Amino acid sequence: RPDFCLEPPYTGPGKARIIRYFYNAKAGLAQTFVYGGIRAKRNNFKSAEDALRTCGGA
Repeated sequence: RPDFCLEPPYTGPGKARIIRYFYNAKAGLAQTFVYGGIRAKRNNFKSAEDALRTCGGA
């Protein structure tokens, strides 16, 4: 699994409130979180399906 997949979600320093997805490795599912619009970490997807294809595991 890529190393970032186990990291908590990162809103970042931006003031926007955009709904993104992170891989929740303990649930084994994607979850939404609020993203501030800049300086993303890599556990940050535009869709559940992208989160699972990247981080769901072989």
